[PDB]
Amino acid sequence: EIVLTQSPTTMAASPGEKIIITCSASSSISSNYLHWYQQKPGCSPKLLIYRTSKLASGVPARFSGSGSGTSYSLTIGTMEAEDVATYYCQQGSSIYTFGGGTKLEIKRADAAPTVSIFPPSSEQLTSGGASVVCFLNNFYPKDINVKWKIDGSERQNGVLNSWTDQDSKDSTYSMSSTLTLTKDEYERHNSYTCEATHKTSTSPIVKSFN
Amino acid sequence: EIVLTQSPTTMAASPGEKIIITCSASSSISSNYLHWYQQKPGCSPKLLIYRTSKLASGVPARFSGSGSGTSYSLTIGTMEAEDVATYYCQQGSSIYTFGGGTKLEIKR
Amino acid sequence: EIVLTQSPTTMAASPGEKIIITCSASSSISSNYLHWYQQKPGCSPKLLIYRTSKLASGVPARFSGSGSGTSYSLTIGTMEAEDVATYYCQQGSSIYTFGGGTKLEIKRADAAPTVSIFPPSSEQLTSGGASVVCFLNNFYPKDKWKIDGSEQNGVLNSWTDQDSKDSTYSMSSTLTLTKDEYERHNSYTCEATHKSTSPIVKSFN
Amino acid sequence: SPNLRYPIADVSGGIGMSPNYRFRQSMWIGIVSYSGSGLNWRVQVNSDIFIVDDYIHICLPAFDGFSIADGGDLSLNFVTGLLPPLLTGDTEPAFHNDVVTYGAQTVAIGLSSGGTPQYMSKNLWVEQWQDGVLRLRVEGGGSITHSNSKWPAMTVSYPRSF
Amino acid sequence: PNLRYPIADVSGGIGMSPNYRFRQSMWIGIVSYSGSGLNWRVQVNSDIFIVDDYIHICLPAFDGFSIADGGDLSLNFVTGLLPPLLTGDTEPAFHNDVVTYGAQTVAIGLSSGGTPQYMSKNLWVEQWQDGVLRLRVEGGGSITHSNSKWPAMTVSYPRSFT
Amino acid sequence: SPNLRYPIADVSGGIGMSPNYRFRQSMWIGIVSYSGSGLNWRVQVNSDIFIVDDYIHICLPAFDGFSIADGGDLSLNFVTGLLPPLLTGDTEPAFHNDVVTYGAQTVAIGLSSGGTPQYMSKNLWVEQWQDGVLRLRVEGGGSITHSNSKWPAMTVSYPRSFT
Amino acid sequence: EVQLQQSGPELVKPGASMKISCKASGYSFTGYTMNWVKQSHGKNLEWIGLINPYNDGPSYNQNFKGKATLTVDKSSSTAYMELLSLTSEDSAVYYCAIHYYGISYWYFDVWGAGTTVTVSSAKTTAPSVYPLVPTGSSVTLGCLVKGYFPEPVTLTWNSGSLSSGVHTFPALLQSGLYTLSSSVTVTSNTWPSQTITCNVAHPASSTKVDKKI
Amino acid sequence: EVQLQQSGPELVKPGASMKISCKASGYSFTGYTMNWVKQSHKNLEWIGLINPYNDGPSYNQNFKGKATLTVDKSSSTAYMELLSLTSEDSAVYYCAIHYYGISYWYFDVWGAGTTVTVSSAK
Amino acid sequence: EVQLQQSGPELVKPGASMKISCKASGYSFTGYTMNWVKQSHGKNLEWIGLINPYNDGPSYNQNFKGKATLTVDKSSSTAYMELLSLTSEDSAVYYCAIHYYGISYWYFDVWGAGTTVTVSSAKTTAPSVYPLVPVGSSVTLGCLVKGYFPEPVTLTWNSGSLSSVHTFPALLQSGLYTLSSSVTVTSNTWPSQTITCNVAHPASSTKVDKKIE
Repeated sequence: EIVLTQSPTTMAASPGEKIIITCSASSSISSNYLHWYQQKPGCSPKLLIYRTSKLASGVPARFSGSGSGTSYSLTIGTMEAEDVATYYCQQGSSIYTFGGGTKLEIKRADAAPTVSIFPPSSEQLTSGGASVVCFLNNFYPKDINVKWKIDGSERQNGVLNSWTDQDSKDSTYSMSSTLTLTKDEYERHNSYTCEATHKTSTSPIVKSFN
Repeated sequence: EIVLTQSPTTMAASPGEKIIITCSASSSISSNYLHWYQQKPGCSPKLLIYRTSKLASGVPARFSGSGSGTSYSLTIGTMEAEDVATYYCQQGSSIYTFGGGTKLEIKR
Repeated sequence: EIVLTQSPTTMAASPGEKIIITCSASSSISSNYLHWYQQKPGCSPKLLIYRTSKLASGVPARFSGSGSGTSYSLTIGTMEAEDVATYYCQQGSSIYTFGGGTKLEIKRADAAPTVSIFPPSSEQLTSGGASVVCFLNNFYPKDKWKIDGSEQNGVLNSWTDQDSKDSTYSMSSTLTLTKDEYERHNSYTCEATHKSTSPIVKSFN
Repeated sequence: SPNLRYPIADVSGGIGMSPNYRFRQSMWIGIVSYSGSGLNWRVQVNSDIFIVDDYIHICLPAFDGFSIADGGDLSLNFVTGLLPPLLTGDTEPAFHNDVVTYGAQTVAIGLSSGGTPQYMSKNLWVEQWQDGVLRLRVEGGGSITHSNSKWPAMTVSYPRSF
Repeated sequence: PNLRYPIADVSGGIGMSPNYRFRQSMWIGIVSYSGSGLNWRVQVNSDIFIVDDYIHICLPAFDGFSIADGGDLSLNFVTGLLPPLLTGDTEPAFHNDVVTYGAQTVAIGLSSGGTPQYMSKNLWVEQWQDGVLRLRVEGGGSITHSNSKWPAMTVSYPRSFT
Repeated sequence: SPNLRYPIADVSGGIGMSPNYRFRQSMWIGIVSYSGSGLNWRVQVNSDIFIVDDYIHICLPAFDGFSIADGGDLSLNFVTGLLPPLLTGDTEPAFHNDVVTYGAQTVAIGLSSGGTPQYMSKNLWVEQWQDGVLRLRVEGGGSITHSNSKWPAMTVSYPRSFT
Repeated sequence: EVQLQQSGPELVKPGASMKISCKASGYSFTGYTMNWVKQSHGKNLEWIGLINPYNDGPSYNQNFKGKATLTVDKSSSTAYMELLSLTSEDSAVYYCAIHYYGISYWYFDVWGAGTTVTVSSAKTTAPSVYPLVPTGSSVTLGCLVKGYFPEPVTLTWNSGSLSSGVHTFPALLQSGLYTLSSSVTVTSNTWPSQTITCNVAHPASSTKVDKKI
Repeated sequence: EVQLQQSGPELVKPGASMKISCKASGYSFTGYTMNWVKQSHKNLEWIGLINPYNDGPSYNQNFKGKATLTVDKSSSTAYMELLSLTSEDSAVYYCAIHYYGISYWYFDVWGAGTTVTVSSAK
Repeated sequence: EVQLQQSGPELVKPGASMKISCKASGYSFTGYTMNWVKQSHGKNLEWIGLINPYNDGPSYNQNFKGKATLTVDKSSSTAYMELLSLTSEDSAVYYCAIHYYGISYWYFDVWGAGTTVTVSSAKTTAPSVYPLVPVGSSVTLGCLVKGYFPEPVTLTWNSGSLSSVHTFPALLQSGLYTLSSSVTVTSNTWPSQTITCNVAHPASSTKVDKKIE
């Protein structure tokens, strides 16, 4: 019944910044029934704040919660690199409900992606299938869109994209888009260009092979 | 709804006398909702006693209020010539109602 | 409405024992409305405990009250001889009701009864009647006439309560006959049996 | 000692707080009178009195009365009934005979005419203590046609005059 | 020797300060209701009593508008308190902690201009923050209404001293 | 300490009132047991405890139980559950194990069979504390046929024993 | 102390009505309520009704509605209970007990001495006292009273002087006549030299007979 | 101190309509409620109330339609219009506010009064 | 400290039913409430149900009524959730969390490690590794792996020597996962140093021998 809504969905901030995540409820709930959880990558959620502004055992003091009625806010005073996680808000007044999560990122710098296009392997061509893999590494922000063109004609089939999580030390992203085709359809095309659109370059970075 | 009925309607008293004006309510009202007003001739009504026994700012100490339920009374310890005026009791428990007045005169 | 049930109905205990009398209520009642009374033999009920655990003025400190909801109890820490009485629990939460009552009596060493047979008086023989009186006194626990070797009509016997200080019982059986029926026979025997192997007999002629 | 003033007193040969100030137990057997719009009846009650710090608690038990108005008064006569050494003046509030709206609670009274009762949620507060009579205001919640009223146990507490 | 409040000189002796035992004040301010999409304001004149380490906010009956099944009532003490009482004097001993203290049952009459129907709501002190005391009002169900009849309610909690 | 007795204690090098006496915070996690006429159920609650002057406040939150009788009892087991250093004996009232009718209030309990509840105005008071268990009396207001009871947040206060 | 004085024993014929009184003395206030309790043969207590001075109307037990009428004379501070159309089942002991200190939790703290009510058609007959006399170091003396109606009858020994070793036996009723016995035991030397006298008093037939054993 | 300044005396022919003003000065808060009282001949009757947070006027049932209450919050002045004036409406009209007496509803500060005379004569 | 232990990962066929166990340890009292939370793809938390020891009956979310049944073994102090008629939408991570300290205000203060349940109709298939090479100052190399049906797949570069190497998460394509790894090195180092990526799949027990060019 009681829907929780978290803003923002994702968030990028450098250490030292003051992060404020908000939890908005569809009904007015007592502040005793609003709680916050922290879930680090590869880990189970852990209790962060219970009854709105009570810090759980062990959490750093830089965390704090506040709010009443339908408006609640999780606040990190001075962010630390450890605070990279997804934060959930949960209410206990009615049927148990969670907020949907707020993901915390590290800001880094607007790095440009280094494009790498690879032809299909020799062991793959013997099996009857040709897969072309385009690698994009070390870019920020995570928002990147790629378009693959065979002989100047755009293609939308067979493309399989994979996005990795933010780097533990580099604090950057990497995307892999593999275009698989049959050995008879790859022998009928002559030019394949891998075009990448990003916020760093006004013009797309294209890698090609014939 | 609630009617306040004062007795007497008029009265004349020499200074030095103890003056008692009563206010009778048709329904039991909380003592927090019975108030008295003093209106000197040619003047506007002025608040005299609020919440039955509390004296308004600036009223002489000889004025006192009392009562509970349906019976309330305004009492002057020793009347003074200044006290000559018309007094009204007012109720705030339901729709506002005034008392009808009690005119105080000098004894001749 | 609210039925109170006491257990046990009757109780026997030797002094020094701890006596527990429980009062069960059909519905839950606040402890403020459960009270106890003590009625010693021949007296009116007296208030013993009010509001479950408060002692009425004068009662000895060996009395205590306990309980909540539907289960209440009255406890004598060490029983004394003066405690022999009937105790009632009464409830005031709804319509007033009393408990069935628990009668307390003192256990004592079994004492053989002292038998005493008495012939009809000289005043009664002139009145046209004849009554034979046989007294069985000071026997514990609480539990026949033979005339000329044969054993009835006209027997009336009274059972007395436990002795206040002696803690025994007594029984009087008065066999009433007519003056014409009396002296037709000679020997009147009064046999009393008790938990002695042979009945104690006292006869006269 | 000539240097200590109640409630500060000698506690086991030391400066401490008097246990009489911390807790005192008493009792009241007297008349509770109801005054409504044209309605008047009296009930006798036995209430426990607790005096804790600068508060007094009158623990009234459940009592049964008669018709009540939508707006009325409950009066406790402390001129008699207090178990010695507690005196009438000990029930005077710290605000003396002032008219107040103190300790306002919701009390549920069962109104009936001999049949199944219907419970009305009335508003009760301490209003005034004058000449040994503590007056409670009972109003609100509406009413029905009734001849008997079932009053719950109600605890009436207020600051005590020192 | 040296005395620390509430221990003070009483008629040349170590005693308890009468200001600690009883203190009377007043509040004239805004009581704001916040429900699920519902907001309204009322002006009230409340009596304030400070007894020992407690503060009593004696709110009189007030009339408001629509209320949600679950909502809050807020008292703004930043302004309105009669001097020398200050806003910080209303801070509880648990400061700005979220609590469920003094939970009582309050009967509010809901109506659409006609005869009200009284709902038994659950009220407790939840939080005091920056001079605003928030009371939670929830439970008891609801009906379609445009006006709410609030009873006189006394709100008490421990008062901060450090 | 030699010439001062709690709550009178040294306050910043002066005779004053102990801050522990003025305000103390604790917690209780334990069983709330209901006993009515043939009805018994248990609920686990986490309550805030406040000790102010010579009073103790048990701030029970809203809990949900099952059928209740017209007359019944609510029992709080303080033999376990108190957060240290608060002990079971710290909850003993100033009237000890006396039977009382203290703090009598009106509590509205919502009775239901899984549907919309109907709220009954019952009468609650502190009656007795014995062996660490505080017994609250709940009676009056009538009843309906129900299988579940919705209990409101209730604050239970009484004087605290100091001897 | 506050005491309750009840009226004496009453013998009523079936179908008639009798009224019992209860006079309260020594009370500090007037707000106490009066009750009536019936203890039948078998020591079963039943609450009959109460009268509250401020209630102005008596409250009755439904089982006693129409059987008992409770009234009060406040000027004399006496309470009355009228039992109408008496039966054998009405033959019991009726106590008056007041709610004095128990005015709110309903415990009867002050009880009356009791009024024992007998319902029978039999006529009032005077008692006939017969002294009984009869070795050992102890002698037992007997006093027999037979053929009286109704109860009670008080038996005293030497005008109430000797109480040790005295066993007064309860009356067993043979329709229209009670039968009571008493046994006194004294040392063998005490009895012959020093006379022992049995005194029987019947307050219903106005007959008191003193018999010397 | 809070004061109330009312309009001067108004002369209106029967059947017409008059509008009276009441201006508040020196107040510390804005939550005071404006009232209007009629003293005919010298019986006092309460006409209506204006509350800044109610967003609407409360009237006495007797004066429903005979008076309409309005307020100009920018100028902090209250208005009362009387419709279809008759001979019995000739009286002194006071404005009073609930300032210190907001919750127990006593009028603690009064206006000077506006005496209204209704007559057909020229 | 109170700890919570869940059962291992499960791979179930569509339409079957799986059972998960949750074991509680180091608890000071017994009145804690067992809950179950499902986190799907997209990290969305949905509470399934709770079990109270004193309620004697489980409480379910309406969306999970009929899909899951919760049970308790009080002797072993372990909780059990059974998911019936599993579908592809039911593939998620299932946590158990208890109201240990959060019994009154309903916050989960103790969480388990989680149990990942995978629903697929495909069988265990061995992966195929395709090395990719390009034909400046730094060169990039690639290792492709496609065709394995059970996860996980582990890929190392030069027997785990060089780690400074981006491995992208698996992608589901027609019941087959495809993972890609990208290692970049200096342009002088690749022609000299031999770079070989090795991938071993435990579920298929297949070791691949892959070199570069």
